[PDB]
Amino acid sequence: LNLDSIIGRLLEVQGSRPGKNVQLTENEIRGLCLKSREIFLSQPILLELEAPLKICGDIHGQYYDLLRLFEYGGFPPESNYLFLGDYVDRGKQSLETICLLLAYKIKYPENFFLLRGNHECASINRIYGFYDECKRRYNIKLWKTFTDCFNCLPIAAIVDEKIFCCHGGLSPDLQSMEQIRRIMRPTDVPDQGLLCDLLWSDPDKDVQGWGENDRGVSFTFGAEVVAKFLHKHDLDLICRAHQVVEDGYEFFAKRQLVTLFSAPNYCGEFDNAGAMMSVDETLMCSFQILKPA
Ligand SMILES: */C=C/C(=C/C(=O)C[C@H](C)C[C@@H](C)CC[C@H](O)[C@H](C)C(=O)C[C@@H](O)[C@H](C)[C@@H](C)OC(=O)C[C@@H](O)/C(C(=O)O)=C(\C)C(=O)O)CC
Ligand SMILES: [Cl-]
Ligand SMILES: [Cl-]
Ligand SMILES: [Cl-]
Ligand SMILES: [Mn+2]
Ligand SMILES: [Mn+2]
Repeated sequence: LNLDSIIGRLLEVQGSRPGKNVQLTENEIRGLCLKSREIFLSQPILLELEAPLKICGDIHGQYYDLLRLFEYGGFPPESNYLFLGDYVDRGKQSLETICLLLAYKIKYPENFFLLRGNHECASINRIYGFYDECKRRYNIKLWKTFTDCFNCLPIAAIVDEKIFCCHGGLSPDLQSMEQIRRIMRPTDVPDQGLLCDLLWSDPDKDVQGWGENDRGVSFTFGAEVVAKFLHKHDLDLICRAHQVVEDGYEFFAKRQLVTLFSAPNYCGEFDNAGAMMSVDETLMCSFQILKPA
């Protein structure tokens, strides 16, 4: 596995007009999946990380916006990174996006971290773009290889015992952190339960307790659910993604929860910005932003 040649070819399109492809070989991508799969399984499903680090939200195959994020925050390993999921679907270059993230995960396994989003489930990315991109530019056998790799991704992370990070949000079945550590890998994403909620649920300011979710799966939760959860587990903040927001970041429940979305001009329809959160040594949060077109 010529990791440096793979990374060099991926960063080579820096400065080009967005849309230009990086077509790695079939065997190189297969090696990225298998090797990163081993590292995911060797590390806990509930990561315990330390600040300072940068946290990014949804990317959704917007590869040149991912390159802009590294230009703003520093290419690895100049800064520690935690991504919250949703690397494929919706966008035009899911392949370049996930390949660079897997390559960086292999080269810097203890300074680069990737969480699982709801689009890292096979039933979702079969419909919303990644399957068609794999079938067109490679083959469906490689798509299954990606799927086997996604099945081993960690699902949550706690930064310095104070910031709880996951893709979606909280769960009515989440009573102990040990419930997350007991989840065995590899695994598919069920249509209900704790693992489903951590990848699907959303906060809602017009809901008391647990409500229904407009996505057709999981639940919504209100501000008091967040406050009680933080107090019970001695936490300061819940950091999640999952929802496109106009400013790229959006606080909730008196700045006790923050939503991160790192894909500006989301799939050509929205005029949103993309945000990346910077956590310093004292856990103070600031933002670097890709402003909309
Ligand atoms: C792992 C496999 C698996 C998945 C399931 O659980 C399937 C569930 C039971 C049923 C399917 C039909 C749910 C699919 C969702 O409805 C889709 C993915 C969805 O969320 C569309 C989204 O637009 C909903 C409808 C919308 C109300 O939410 C938003 O607007 C959020 C917005 O940020 C967003 C997004 O999806 O992130 C947008 C605008 C987007 O569509 O890209 C088990 C079988
Ligand atoms: Cl509530
Ligand atoms: Cl900025
Ligand atoms: Cl500006
Ligand atoms: Mn999502
Ligand atoms: Mn998303």
